[PDB]
Amino acid sequence: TGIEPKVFFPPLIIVGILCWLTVRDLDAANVVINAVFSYVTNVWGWAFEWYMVVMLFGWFWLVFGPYAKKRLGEEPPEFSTASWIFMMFASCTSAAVLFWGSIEIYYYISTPPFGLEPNSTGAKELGLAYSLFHWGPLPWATYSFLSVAFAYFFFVRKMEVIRPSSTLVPLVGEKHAKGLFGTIVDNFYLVALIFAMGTSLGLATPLVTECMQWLFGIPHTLQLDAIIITCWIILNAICVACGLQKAVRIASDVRSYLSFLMLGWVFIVSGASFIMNYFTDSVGMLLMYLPRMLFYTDPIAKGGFPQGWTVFYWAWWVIYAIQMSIFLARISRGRTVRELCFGMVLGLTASTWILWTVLGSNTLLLIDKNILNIPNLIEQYGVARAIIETWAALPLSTATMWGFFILCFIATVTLVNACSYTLAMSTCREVRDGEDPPLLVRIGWSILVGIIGIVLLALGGLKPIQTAIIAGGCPLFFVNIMVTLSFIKDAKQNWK
Amino acid sequence: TGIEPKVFFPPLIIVGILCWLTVRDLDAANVVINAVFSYVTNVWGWAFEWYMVVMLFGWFWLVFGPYAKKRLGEEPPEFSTASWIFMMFASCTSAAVLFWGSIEIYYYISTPPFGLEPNSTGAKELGLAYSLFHWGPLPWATYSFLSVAFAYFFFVRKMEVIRPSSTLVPLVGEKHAKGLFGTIVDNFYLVALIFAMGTSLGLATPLVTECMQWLFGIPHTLQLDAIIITCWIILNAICVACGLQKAVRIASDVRSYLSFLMLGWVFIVSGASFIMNYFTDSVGMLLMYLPRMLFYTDPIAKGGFPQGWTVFYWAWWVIYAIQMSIFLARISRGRTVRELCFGMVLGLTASTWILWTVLGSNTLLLIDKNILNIPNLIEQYGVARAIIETWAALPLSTATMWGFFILCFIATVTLVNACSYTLAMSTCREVRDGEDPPLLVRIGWSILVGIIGIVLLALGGLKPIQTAIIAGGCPLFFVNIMVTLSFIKDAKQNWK
Amino acid sequence: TGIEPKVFFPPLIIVGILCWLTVRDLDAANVVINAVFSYVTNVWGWAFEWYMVVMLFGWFWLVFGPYAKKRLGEEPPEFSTASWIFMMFASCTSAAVLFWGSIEIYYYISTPPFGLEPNSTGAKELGLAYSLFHWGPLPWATYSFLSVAFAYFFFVRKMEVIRPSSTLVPLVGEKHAKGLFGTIVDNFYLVALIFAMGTSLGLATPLVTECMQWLFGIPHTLQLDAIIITCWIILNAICVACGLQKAVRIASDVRSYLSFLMLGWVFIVSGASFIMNYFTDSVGMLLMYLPRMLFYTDPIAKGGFPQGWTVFYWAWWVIYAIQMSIFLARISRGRTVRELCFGMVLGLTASTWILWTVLGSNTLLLIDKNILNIPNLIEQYGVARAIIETWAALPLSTATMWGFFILCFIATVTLVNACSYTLAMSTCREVRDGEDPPLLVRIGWSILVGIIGIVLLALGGLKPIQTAIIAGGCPLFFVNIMVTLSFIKDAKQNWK
Ligand SMILES: C[N+](C)(C)CCCC(=O)O
Ligand SMILES: C[N+](C)(C)CCCC(=O)O
Ligand SMILES: C[N+](C)(C)CCCC(=O)O
Ligand SMILES: C[N+](C)(C)CCCC(=O)O
Ligand SMILES: C[N+](C)(C)CCCC(=O)O
Ligand SMILES: C[N+](C)(C)CCCC(=O)O
Repeated sequence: TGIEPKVFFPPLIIVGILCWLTVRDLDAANVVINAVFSYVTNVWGWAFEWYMVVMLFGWFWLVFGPYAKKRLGEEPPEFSTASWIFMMFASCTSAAVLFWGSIEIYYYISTPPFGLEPNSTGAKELGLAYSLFHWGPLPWATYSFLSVAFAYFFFVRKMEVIRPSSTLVPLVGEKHAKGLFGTIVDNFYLVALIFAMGTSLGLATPLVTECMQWLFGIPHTLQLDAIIITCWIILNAICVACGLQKAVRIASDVRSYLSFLMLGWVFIVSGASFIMNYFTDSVGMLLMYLPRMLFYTDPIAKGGFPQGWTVFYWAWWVIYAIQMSIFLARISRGRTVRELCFGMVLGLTASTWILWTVLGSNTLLLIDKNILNIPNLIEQYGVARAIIETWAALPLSTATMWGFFILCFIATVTLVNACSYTLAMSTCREVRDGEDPPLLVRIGWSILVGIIGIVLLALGGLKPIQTAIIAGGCPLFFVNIMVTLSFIKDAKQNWK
Repeated sequence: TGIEPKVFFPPLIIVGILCWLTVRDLDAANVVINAVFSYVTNVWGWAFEWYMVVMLFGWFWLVFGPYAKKRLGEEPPEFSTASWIFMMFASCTSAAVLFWGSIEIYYYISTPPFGLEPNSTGAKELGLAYSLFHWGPLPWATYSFLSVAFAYFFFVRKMEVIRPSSTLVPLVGEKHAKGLFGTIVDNFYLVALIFAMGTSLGLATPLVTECMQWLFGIPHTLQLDAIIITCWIILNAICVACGLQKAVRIASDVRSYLSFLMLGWVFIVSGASFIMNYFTDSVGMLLMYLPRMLFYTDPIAKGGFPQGWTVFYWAWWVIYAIQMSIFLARISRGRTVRELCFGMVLGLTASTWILWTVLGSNTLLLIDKNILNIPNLIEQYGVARAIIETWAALPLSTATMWGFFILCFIATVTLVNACSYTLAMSTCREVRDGEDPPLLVRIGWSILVGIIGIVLLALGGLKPIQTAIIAGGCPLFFVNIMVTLSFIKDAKQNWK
Repeated sequence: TGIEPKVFFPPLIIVGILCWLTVRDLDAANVVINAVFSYVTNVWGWAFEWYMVVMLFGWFWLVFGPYAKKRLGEEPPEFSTASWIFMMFASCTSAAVLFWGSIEIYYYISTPPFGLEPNSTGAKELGLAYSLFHWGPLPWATYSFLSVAFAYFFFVRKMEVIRPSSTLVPLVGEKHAKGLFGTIVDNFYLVALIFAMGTSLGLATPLVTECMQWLFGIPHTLQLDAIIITCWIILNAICVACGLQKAVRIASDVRSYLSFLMLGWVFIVSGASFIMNYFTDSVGMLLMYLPRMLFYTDPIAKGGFPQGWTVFYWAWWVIYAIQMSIFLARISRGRTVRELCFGMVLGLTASTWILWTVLGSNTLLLIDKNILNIPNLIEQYGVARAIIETWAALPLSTATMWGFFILCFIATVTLVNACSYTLAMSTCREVRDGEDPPLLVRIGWSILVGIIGIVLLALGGLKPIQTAIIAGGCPLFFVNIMVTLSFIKDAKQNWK
């Protein structure tokens, strides 16, 4: 069970150097950060939207295409169509998603798009529609093209696939893919992916620690955000070093149910009728503004909206793009290309749309109640403090806050455990899929990830987080397109 | 020729009790009325829109579906494709439609949607588009699914169908349909339908009596609106008690022609060029605002627009839904599922679109002329007074007003004659279709209907009218869905 | 090589009389002009939009229709699919297009549509989108129906076609088409076409002479605009009287390359990033406003926008409609109906969109720089003066202005040479296609065309130009429809 170096070291080095250089000087890093962010987005952000817009076109090409009816492997599907869907529905709930779900509608209102007056009933009607855009069917649809390529590689070519290059053979020649070309590709990929995993952890953390501080009293400090990234890593090490994963799967489920439960709670207490009317009104907005939004760059007013939200989000999506499609691919053996397009979108969107319309209309009602001053809270304490204030403003606050705490807790564990497996896996040679990798390489990464998060938690602000991501997405833009093209050259000749 | 009691009495009783309870105390009723209206619409109005939205989706499923090419019975179609269409075109003209057609554009402008400044060129450009939405293809389309089910029941299953339950066997078992389940269903149905029939009569009446007052001088009073509901009933009794229906069909035609004639008059005098430019400009609005409107609930501004117009309409549509689909079904034997979807929509919309856009641009021009003060007219006299003032503001006023008067007149007769047949019919056992029912049961209902109308004419305002309807639509929401589902279970196994 | 009189004289006479009557009194003509313009557009302009809307529908009927896969002649296509496309791409660049491309975005901002505040960031974001509408795929698409009819006449019926009537046989009987019916048709056609050709020349001219004045110093006067219309005609006469056309084709190419070159220049110097972001943002606008715009008549605010821009442009399109479709038809032998629809649109739009988004974002940036006062320039000197100021505001102004000068120059030559051939051609009997017509009839027309242009250059303003066109478009409305219907009757029976 080797530790291939061409895919182990370049990551580790690069993450360390940059992570180090950043800890050295925070003030200066932040200046660099803000330089990068603004460049990429203001100069290039349009290419991101066009990416998503193409991928969308081709969800259609898949659905009304020639490979439309093609079956994804001969065998029958090893899941009940309902089990399958629920499996998608249940993947979507991350720690970090609770973060955005809870706050993003606020900024949508605070500083709106399309030159809208803030906190205007108008920027409010439009608030949730923008959620439904950024986490709607429209974005999920883009995944279907790679979800089908990985599906087809997996079963129609019975290919073994661990890293991005291992699919590239047809596009570039077994020569270059086995070579360094594929090694650079697998490295850029990994590095980008690492940052993402970290920034995700960085969102998760303050939610967990602000919760503790709320229930307990323990000041949310940095020496405490890092305390808990180590617990996570320790706790991780223990679970994996004990082959305890059997029970980790059982906790993951406890997580899914808790989150439906919670979402369900926030729904009924906050006022379904409203939520329904608001969700409805919102769908028509989405439907009518969709095209405007798909391509929004606000080039005259130069308000940052598209760049800071869409272009930031689109790019996060471009990163996690492969990790999911691979997952959508496995849970989906033996279905038809079209079966899958219609399924993943219907499924996932159900999940995403519920969340963001529940939490958002909660935190929106809170806004029209003046229960809490969200802006003054963010100002003096930081985003997460506010987020928790919007959960705690709820009836039976203490219990409600226990649910969230646990939820965020067991969720982040899941997350960590997950990043480590996948990371260790793409960095070890001669390892069968479904097999547990070397404990040292595994827990090893979990520390490097947890290290990234604090460095971002340290740098302070969201600008680090989003630069991290926007940067990440830049290589993956072409990685993704590459895999996609690869999948195409190799089905033009074999599928038929 | 029996009088089945399970479908005769529960109606009669319930209509009487409620009608009685309402006459007892008007002030208090109106308080109840306004309570119901606001509850249903503000809490539930969204589910109505979703209803229509689904049914729409499924006009597509019909058109690009599997039953797409299926023929609706083996025999050829007993109508010229042009006769057919004209038959649809000719059905749309009711008394009450003249009412809405004439006034509704005013309120759109007076109090507009989307936070628009009133009487702003802007709320004006959008005025007619909102007509074209509310009576466009989009709403007709929804009927196609039930129009096909009744078509299929009628011919592909050679089933005999008089009341909603008689279709339900497949969904619920011959047991329950024959039973009381189907009896409750047929009762809610009827009761709802009665109220509608009445409120329609309540719209018609003041148009007829305000016309009289204009031509003659006879004060439009309540003791006079009721005089005329009795004439209608008397006149009805005579026509039916004489088997005179042969000539009623001839008068119905005189009606259709008179209304094309009128519409045509108003068109050319008022200024075609404009009407064309306006109609055009309006179509694009409709086309671009369509999605916004489909789902509009105005949940932040809480202006009543969607709830008071759309939700009120939509629900009227859900009531008359079955009565028409059955009619579209019969006039349409031997056509293809798709032949019918494309036809009814094309046909009907032609009819509806012309009307509104004519009467509305008339009454719109009147508005930009300050010929008359519509608002002050409504204030001191009631809506209908204004409506008539917009007809009489026309050239050759007196003749013009004769045309309308007659039109409204012979039209309402038609209406009454119609409600009575249908009502008596769904309330008598062992009666073949196409056959004249018992004169007592027939004329009997015509009095109960005419009774409802005055009670509403009595209660004063539109709020009674729209509550009536919005209430009606509530059961029929599920009745309609039920029939629809029934039609589906039973084609999944028999059509093939 | 005869000079058929039925198609030579009525033109010549009519153009002369009207041209004469206009020179007699300019002040009065202009009063007539402005009378016509406002009548046609305000009363009828809607019918133009409807025209374009139908033809669009039927690009779909072609694409998803029955003639979808039909091949346009048996033989294979005598062009490389890339040669083909480039041939379309290369046709679009006229002199007159440089004019509109350069200025039109200004007025879109100066006086905007949809009740927009002028020079508002808002009327600006929407500026270019309106370009993308007026010269987008949407307008090209309308040509495909006639492009296919001429294609089919040419190869599927091996018919010989010189004038509009020669296609009409099936619609009207060889009797009437050979007759005068077809002679009136061919006359209205021609006359309309002449004016267009002229007004095009009238746009070209002041661009050429304002360039001279910029590089040289020679005052742009009227006695100079006419100097150069005679040079063009002289220069024309020489080239054609020498059978020199071999080298004219070579100069035409030099033109295409120069214009790509120029467009490319303006692109990179002005700031691609922006241009990209702006082009993007603009596509979404187009996509979302599309329906509103398709049918815009602004009937309440009665701002002239639709009538003065769309209805004017639409009508220009209705004239050149046949001349192009015939050309698209020839360059396209042996392709499939659908091959063509997808091809012409993709092709042409590529061309048009690039132009107008480059020149317009240049002239837009100039606006937000206050480099030049475009309004005050138009006021004291006339449109063209401004246009040139926006080219000359560019880096390396003098060379830049040489490129444009040459471009406009060799372009207008091409134009003139072209109008003369075609005109002489449709006015001479017994002349094979591909054959050079009589030098007297040829150069003869070039003087009559150049005469029209000055008469317009004389009358001053754009109102003459656009009335010219709008008037032209009126017969061609039905000519076009006629050809189209003819093509239909004759494929219903022969293609199969
Ligand atoms: C700062 N942040 C990320 C909370 C919102 C930024 C919105 C924008 O880019 O204009
Ligand atoms: C980037 N993120 C986490 C907001 C969404 C990534 C897509 C996914 O969750 O599968
Ligand atoms: C008053 N009425 C019923 C005629 C119009 C109501 C408009 C609304 O729903 O707010
Ligand atoms: C309810 N109403 C009258 C507005 C439309 C009912 C449909 C129909 O008349 O067939
Ligand atoms: C005058 N012109 C042609 C430059 C712009 C006219 C715009 C309009 O018709 O309102
Ligand atoms: C009207 N015009 C000349 C600007 C466009 C004519 C269509 C074409 O370029 O073929």
